[PDB]
Amino acid sequence: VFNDWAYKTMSEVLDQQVELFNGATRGAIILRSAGNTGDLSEAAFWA
Amino acid sequence: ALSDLQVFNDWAYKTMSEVLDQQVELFNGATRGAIILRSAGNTGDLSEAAFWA
Repeated sequence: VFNDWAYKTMSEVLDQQVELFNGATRGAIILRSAGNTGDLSEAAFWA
Repeated sequence: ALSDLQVFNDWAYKTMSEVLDQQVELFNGATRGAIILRSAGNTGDLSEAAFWA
């Protein structure tokens, strides 16, 4: 029942849903925040 | 006989006017907010408010 706005809230922000991170998709898409040096970050494990 | 009497037909002004045909009670909460009825005034014939694209 919400129609009245504040100022410039009508400014379009996005049309595609992007609420697809971490618990939203049952942990399918992980959005962490950690630094890492260089253009590559590789981890080695036994075959 | 009943013809000898003077029969008076009962009457009454119930003053009970008709209103309308269709139902128009669908505003604000009635339409979950689809149709909004305010009571705001405005100037001219246009009331435009810009916003960022």
